[PDB]
Amino acid sequence: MDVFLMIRRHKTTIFTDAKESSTVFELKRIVEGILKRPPDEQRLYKDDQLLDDGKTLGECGFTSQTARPQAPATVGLAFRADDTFEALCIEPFSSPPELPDVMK
Amino acid sequence: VLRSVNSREPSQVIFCNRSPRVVLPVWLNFDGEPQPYPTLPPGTGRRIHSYRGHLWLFRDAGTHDGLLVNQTELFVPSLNVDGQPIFANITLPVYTLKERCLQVVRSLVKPENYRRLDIVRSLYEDLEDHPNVQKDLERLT
Amino acid sequence: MMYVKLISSDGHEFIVKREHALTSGTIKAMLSNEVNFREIPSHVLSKVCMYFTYKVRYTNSSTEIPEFPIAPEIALELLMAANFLDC
Ligand SMILES: Cc1ncsc1-c1ccc(CNC(=O)[C@@H]2C[C@@H](O)CN2C(=O)[C@@H](NC(=O)CO)C(C)(C)C)cc1
Repeated sequence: MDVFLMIRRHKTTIFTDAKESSTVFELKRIVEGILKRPPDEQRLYKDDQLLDDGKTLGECGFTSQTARPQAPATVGLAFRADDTFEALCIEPFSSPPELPDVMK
Repeated sequence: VLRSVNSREPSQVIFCNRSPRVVLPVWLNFDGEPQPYPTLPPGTGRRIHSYRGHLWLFRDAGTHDGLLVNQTELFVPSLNVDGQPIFANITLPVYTLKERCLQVVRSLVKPENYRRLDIVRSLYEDLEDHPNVQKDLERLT
Repeated sequence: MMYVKLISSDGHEFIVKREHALTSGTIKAMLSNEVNFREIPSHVLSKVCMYFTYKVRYTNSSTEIPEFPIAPEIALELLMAANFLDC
């Protein structure tokens, strides 16, 4: 089963899918292909939880019925600069304006 | 042009609403006039008696947004095989993002106020030009 | 897979499959691998990308199609973007 994801770090957001059966490490290989950083320089997160390389996306709670094409699940991403890892930082999207009066 | 054939040959059909909308079935009568039929709530079904060669289309009953039936615009009951009814699976299309936005905006703004929206004239006209069966019949002709 | 980068007015960089971005004829024109959108903020462009995923997934598919969700607060801006992008 496909799961649909947003892999997010700072102001970067990757839209992609993966198999529920696929592993965290395999997702780092996907990120590697796109952002040119190897898996050993990546940490992936679900909310605040650091994800283990060997676990499946399904095991980590990314399921086909929660990680949907029209509402994808978020996977946090952090890079290691040299010796140590940055902290997980995901920049929020902008805030919508107030509804015009005629829409209230 | 688009009208039911007056065949008088019964054909039993299941209208199956697999959309999240309230569905208005519309029969095109022998003069091509759209006749509205009772509505189907989301996810419900009705076993109905129709006829071979008759033409049907299906709409959101509240907004008249277009819906698909067996993946297309028009449904024509055919010969029943082994006494089995014909299934008419009614679903949402994949609307364009523009049409879907027009739907949501229409649902929140009264038509008198479309002109008060801060958008280009063509979008005000797009909002005002809401879905309508007659418009589609002319299109489909 | 070929990806492209779509950048919102507030500097959010959205990386999506090239094939998905070509849902928009406007985006296709702007490419001929990054496009900047000076008028589309991230709360709108993120939804645009989700639409691409939704459209590609459910176009020519028999599995029942869910409603594409759009919050009231973003609908007007999303409409404007959709009209620009022709999608
Ligand atoms: C209960 C219901 N919910 C949603 S639609 C519906 C419903 C209700 C009654 C019917 C009864 N069937 C008809 O009215 C069929 C449908 C269409 O094929 C036209 N029709 C006729 O019976 C027509 N008859 C013939 O063509 C006789 O040859 C007349 C009477 C409307 C002219 C069908 C569906």
